Amino acid sequence: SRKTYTLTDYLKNTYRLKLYSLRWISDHEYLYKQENNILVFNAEYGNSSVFLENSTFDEFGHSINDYSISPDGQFILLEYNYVKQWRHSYTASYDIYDLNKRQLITEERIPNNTQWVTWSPVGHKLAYVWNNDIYVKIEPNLPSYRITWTGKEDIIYNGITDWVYEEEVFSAYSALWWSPNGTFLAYAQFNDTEVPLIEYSFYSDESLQYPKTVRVPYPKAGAVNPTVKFFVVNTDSLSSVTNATSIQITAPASMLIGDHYLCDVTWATQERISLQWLRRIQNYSVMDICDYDESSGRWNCLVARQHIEMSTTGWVGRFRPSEPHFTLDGNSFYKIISNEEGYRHICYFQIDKKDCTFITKGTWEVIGIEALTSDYLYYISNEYKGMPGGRNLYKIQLSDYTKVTCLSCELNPERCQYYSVSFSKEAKYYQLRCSGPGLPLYTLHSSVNDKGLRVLEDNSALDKMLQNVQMPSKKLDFIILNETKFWYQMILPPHFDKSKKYPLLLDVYAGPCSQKADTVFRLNWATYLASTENIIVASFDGRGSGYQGDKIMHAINRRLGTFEVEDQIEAARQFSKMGFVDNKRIAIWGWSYGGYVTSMVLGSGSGVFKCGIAVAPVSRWEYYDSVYTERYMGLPTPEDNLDHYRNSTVMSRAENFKQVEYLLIHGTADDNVHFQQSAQISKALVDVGVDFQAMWYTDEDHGIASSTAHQHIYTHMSHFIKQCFSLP
Amino acid sequence: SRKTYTLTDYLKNTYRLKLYSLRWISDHEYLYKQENNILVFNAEYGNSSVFLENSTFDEFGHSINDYSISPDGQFILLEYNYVKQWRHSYTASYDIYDLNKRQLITEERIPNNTQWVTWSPVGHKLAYVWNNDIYVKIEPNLPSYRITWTGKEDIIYNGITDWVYEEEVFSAYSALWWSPNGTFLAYAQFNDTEVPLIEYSFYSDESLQYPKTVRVPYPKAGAVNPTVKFFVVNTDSLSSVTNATSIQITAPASMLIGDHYLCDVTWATQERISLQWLRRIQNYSVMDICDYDESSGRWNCLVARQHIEMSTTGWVGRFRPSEPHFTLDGNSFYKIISNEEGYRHICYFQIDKKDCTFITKGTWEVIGIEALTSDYLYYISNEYKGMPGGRNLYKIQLSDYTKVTCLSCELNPERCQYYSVSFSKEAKYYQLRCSGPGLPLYTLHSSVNDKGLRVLEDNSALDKMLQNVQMPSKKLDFIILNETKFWYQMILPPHFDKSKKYPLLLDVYAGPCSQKADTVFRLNWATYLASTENIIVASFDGRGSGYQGDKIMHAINRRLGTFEVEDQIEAARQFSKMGFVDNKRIAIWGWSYGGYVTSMVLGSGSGVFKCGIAVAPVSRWEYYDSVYTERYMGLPTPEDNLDHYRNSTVMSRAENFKQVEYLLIHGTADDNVHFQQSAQISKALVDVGVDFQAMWYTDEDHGIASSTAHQHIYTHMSHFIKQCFSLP
Ligand SMILES: COc1ccc(N2CC[C@H](N)[C@H](c3cccc(C)c3)C2)cc1OC
Ligand SMILES: COc1ccc(N2CC[C@H](N)[C@H](c3cccc(C)c3)C2)cc1OC
Ligand SMILES: *[C@@H]1O[C@H](CO)[C@@H](O)[C@H](O)[C@H]1NC(C)=O
Ligand SMILES: *[C@@H]1O[C@H](CO)[C@@H](O)[C@H](O)[C@H]1NC(C)=O
Ligand SMILES: *[C@@H]1O[C@H](CO)[C@@H](O)[C@H](O)[C@H]1NC(C)=O
Ligand SMILES: *[C@H]1O[C@H](CO)[C@@H](O)[C@H](O)[C@H]1NC(C)=O
Repeated sequence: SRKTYTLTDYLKNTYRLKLYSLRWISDHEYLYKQENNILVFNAEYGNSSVFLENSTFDEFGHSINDYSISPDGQFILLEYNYVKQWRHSYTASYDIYDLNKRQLITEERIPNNTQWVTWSPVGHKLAYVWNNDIYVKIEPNLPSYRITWTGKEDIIYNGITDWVYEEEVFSAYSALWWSPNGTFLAYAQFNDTEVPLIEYSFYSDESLQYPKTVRVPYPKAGAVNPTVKFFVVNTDSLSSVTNATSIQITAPASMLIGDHYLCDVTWATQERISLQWLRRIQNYSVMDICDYDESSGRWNCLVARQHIEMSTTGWVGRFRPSEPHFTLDGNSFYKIISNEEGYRHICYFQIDKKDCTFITKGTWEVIGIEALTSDYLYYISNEYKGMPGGRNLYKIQLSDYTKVTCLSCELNPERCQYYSVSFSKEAKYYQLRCSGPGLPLYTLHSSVNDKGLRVLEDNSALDKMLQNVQMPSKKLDFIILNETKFWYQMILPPHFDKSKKYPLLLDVYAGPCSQKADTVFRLNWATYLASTENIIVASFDGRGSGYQGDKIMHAINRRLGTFEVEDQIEAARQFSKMGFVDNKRIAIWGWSYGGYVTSMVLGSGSGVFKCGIAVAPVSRWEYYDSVYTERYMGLPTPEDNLDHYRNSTVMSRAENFKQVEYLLIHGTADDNVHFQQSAQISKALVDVGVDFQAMWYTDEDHGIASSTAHQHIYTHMSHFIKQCFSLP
Repeated sequence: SRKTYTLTDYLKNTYRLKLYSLRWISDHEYLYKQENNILVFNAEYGNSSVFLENSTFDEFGHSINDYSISPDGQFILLEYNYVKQWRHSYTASYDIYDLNKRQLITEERIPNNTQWVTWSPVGHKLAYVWNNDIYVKIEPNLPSYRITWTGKEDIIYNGITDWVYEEEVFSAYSALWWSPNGTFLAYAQFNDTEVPLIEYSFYSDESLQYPKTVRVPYPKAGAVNPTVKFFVVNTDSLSSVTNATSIQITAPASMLIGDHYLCDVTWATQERISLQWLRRIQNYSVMDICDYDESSGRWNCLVARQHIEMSTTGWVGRFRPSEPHFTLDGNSFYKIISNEEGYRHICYFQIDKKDCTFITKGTWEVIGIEALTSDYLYYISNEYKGMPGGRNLYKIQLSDYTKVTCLSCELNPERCQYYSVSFSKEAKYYQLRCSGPGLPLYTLHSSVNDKGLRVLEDNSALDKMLQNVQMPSKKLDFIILNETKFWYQMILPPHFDKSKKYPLLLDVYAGPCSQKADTVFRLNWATYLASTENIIVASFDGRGSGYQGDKIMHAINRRLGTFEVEDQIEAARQFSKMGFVDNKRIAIWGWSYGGYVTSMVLGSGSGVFKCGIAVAPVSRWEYYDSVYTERYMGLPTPEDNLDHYRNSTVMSRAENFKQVEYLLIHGTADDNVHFQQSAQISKALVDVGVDFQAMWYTDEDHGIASSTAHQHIYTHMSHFIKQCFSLP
């Protein structure tokens, strides 16, 4: 189509995908920002209005970064002075504006450097975290109420996660939890006291004479973990003459035996809380169900309703114990479990009863549970057409499980195989957002009798543009290795010719429970290599990958750097055989777990790879964190799994890089995979005298994501593959 | 048709340069190790006796790093467990061997981890420093007495120097100096209590889980500096029970008004010390002369006896103020002073007089005073043939200063033009080492009639071998810039063909008072690029280089990054306009100051260079140490030189790097020139979208010196250069 998808295009975002992030405020209303206007839409009639103008906050004085309107549209929250921290954490300054007046509140302002703020899910209450301590405001313009006093930088964490808990448990800086009533604030408290500190330089502005030493409590594999406690406080009982009484919930006796984690917090009623707990060795979780006791002010967790999950083949859950979805009354829940055959399905649990009944069964898995009315449970799975790369909305009749209706399979079979959904409060309606293989297609429906109300976004604008570009095409078959199908994808060059011979970059992640072979439509770096460089970028989902059941996913257990590695090689050795790939020119790249694998791949003696880039890789498991690593690897002790911690380093293969061209990249200020692991790689490559190219990004963290640095890495990498391939 | 000088040859040191290290013991004998024996030789008749048999300590249990024998006979020190700190500093363990018995001393040993040890200049007394505190041994089997009790790690330094003093002041760990008697023991104290700390990671063996943060007190340009007191102890009054009395020597009033350094300590007679102090603004220097008072037990430095050095032109001395050589009676001394015409020549000062008398004059400079007698002074200059880049030994009779003989000039004018020298006590004999342009020659001579005696080592072994390889030849000549001669050398490929058009590598250092163009014979990396890769490696001494008088050296005063850079460019251009250098292939590289300049050049826009390599550069003067930088730049305050400190950063020039190909190398443990510096450069080159090559070296320091890192960095640099030049 004459023009080509270009490196600058990718880097400078010539072609933006349109989205439709709506926020539901009820059973039949969502909020939507249009450029800078905030609009409320009626889902039923499609009619809408200006809720808040883009102009309303012009004489405010600080660039506004986000809003958060109270769940009664009474007050709006204004987030400014945003300073980022790790992957979710940050600090920000806040203001509360009253919507029934033309007025910001002057009195008792939320203080600067707030680590976290949140409305109640009803009315206009606030919890915030300032200096690792929890505060509470009934009324926006009232003195706040302190709830903790134990907080201490880097040592005591009240209502907020420490590093491990942010990245590897809760996927959230948040460790607060309102009861639906807004009555009860529940919260976690972490004790980071004897957690060793990762240390590294941050150089900052040129003007900074001496570089600063950044120090973060970070348990690497085998070190001391943070400890956790749980508490529930009662907001309606708060006195300002008196201190507040948290009530400690303690953990199941069978957890206190040794180290453990609080992994899941789900409220169930106005008065019932569900806590989950994971043993340090992550194959034993225990759910507890705790009820308020209006007479004694206590919380009680009866053993009778305690439940247990324990993996016998690997670890519990995909990355953790599943979320349990609770039927309205509070006496039953559904939650995804590994069935007896290894596949993950919806399971039905009744509070004081034994076992659970499974409502779904088969050679596919459920991805998640999305909503629960009284007649139906709604859920996403990968059942359709046996595509583990796919995702679709399903609906189950509760009074007969066998009655399932695929709400999404058939709406657009050619453009659509990957969905996600956003149910309205009480599930009267839902936004369906398709993600490929064609352009993102945002629709809106009603559960009643599933009636397609309205298209909300179709990317027509982008669809017109992309017609001028000689786009790559995406292939998505699978190979057989033993008797098993493992899936792979190929981003193919325009005017593809299976007669010709093409360079192949093997794009890897391949960590535990990964999926790099899907139907999602993506505009990215691989999009460029293919369109402009006629380079076949393949990916492959082999042993240890997700969504195909424990036999594949758990093949990797206590054994990283083994199967996942070999199998990438294998996939290549297959691709090679195929008539359109020139084997003298096969490459491999990867970031995070992916960069780990690539390096291991290159140091394997395979013969199959000319070159590869590896980006901020892991090099030795003892360097990466406890919660993630030990989930997969056990403990680095002689009596547990030390041997294999030592068999699976990048360092011990070093000699083999003699036979390949290697580019290794790391951001100095990566709090996640520390520069250490790359630093150790280079030293070994040095000790043994092997040439390789390098690049550090002073101050860049794990993302290497600042717009300037981001452009730099893809440029550098683009030159490297272009040169490694003989590309002019 | 012979083989060629190859990277291997260089890296594995195939062709070795044999040496003749000796230590004069008296005016007639000297020590020498020969097949691991320690021998004493007679200078007069050639004959040698075995001082320490190679056999002894075959059974010591430890490998011995160095030995050291009492001046007066009877003991030898054994140095084992050496652990390198900085450039001169290190830690080790010691045993004493009593020569009048097959016996090591058992009792009262020197402690492990000792910081410094010294015999006194006569007898067998020991002065040692351990945990920053000074200890003295009257006999080696007796308990030592303790002199200082104040030493505290990274804070108070008794008898050893700290980082700046070590690196920039005494080129030494030792901050100890005995009287010639061995009666007194003067030592300096350093107080780094408020000196800021540079910190960087050390990653250690891949088995170290958590990176160690190294903290080194290191005053950066304009930072708080260490302070120094100075002391002298009578070692002939020591008591087993009552602490030792260190008499303090106070700096002069005109150093005590602001920050200052102690920068030279010479004993004159048994009872007289010479101290040179130096203001922090290195403009102004005082020498103080202190006699001992038999009655008072105190030390007095008569004011009227002070000797002041100024400079309007730059700083005092080549790198620090110069060293006084005293007459036997200690009422006069000779010392290298820059003269009226800017040239460094020899001056005769009388203690209780105030001016001096120049004893040499000319359009050449004195490099060093080598030996003084009742009759003769001996020195080294670059007078011969007006070749500032060569060195000869000369001789003045003191009864007539015009009566001057050269002693080395005519030994072999084709072979030898770069001497150093080594005189027995009372300059009765001397050893001459010629370092080029031929293979080094080591001779022994008689002072009486300046007669030839014996050839020590003549490297005839190397000569045999070199006859089998295609060695590059050297051109050492000059060019004219604004009516001034400036010198360069070229390392020319064999069978040089002036009508062919060779590629040029510019080898730069160019720091204040450097000299890259000279008559010495090196077997190095230039050798290989010339002999194998047919690359002219050329060096050039532009403005700010030394040994040619102050007009050239001080041109750079207060303005580094400027003329030394223009003048490097200019050189390259004139190398262009020679019919043997192809201008499309001009590279440049350097280390330390070499890299600052390489970097500054590459980013000047001259577009006269295709590519360069900067190894551990400075990048902003505010990052480098106070003593060095402020010598040539003054302070980085707005009242001083802040403006220029800013004008002269690598960073300001990131844009031009678009033109050139860059390769930024640095080790991560660089205590000297901190990684910070290169980190800031690449952050600049990223901020503005310039591709470039880089290479960190894990845990290496400024000299990237370890066997594996040395072999590597040179490999890497060779790939980059050959490819820069279309050389396969
Ligand atoms: C929100 O986007 C996320 C969240 C988590 C996330 N991972 C969380 C679990 C692991 N920490 C994972 C990872 C990062 C770095 C190295 C390794 C081995 C694994 C990274 C990745 C990610 O996008 C790539
Ligand atoms: C023995 O070899 C030495 C000794 C000292 C020495 N210098 C000591 C004085 C200065 N610190 C000098 C220097 C200037 C600028 C930058 C750097 C890193 C070093 C380096 C250099 C050197 O070889 C190059
Ligand atoms: C945190 O833990 C340490 C020891 O692990 C303990 O001494 C300290 O008091 C604890 N603090 C709190 C408030 O939990
Ligand atoms: C050299 O020989 C003479 C005569 O025997 C002797 O006195 C002298 O000690 C010898 N020199 C050495 C090195 O011992
Ligand atoms: C010194 O080191 C040795 C080990 O080499 C040890 O036996 C000795 O006790 C140490 N301590 C002393 C004597 O300072
Ligand atoms: C030590 O000296 C002897 C004879 O003096 C020499 O021949 C031998 O090779 C040497 N051996 C050692 C221990 O180096």
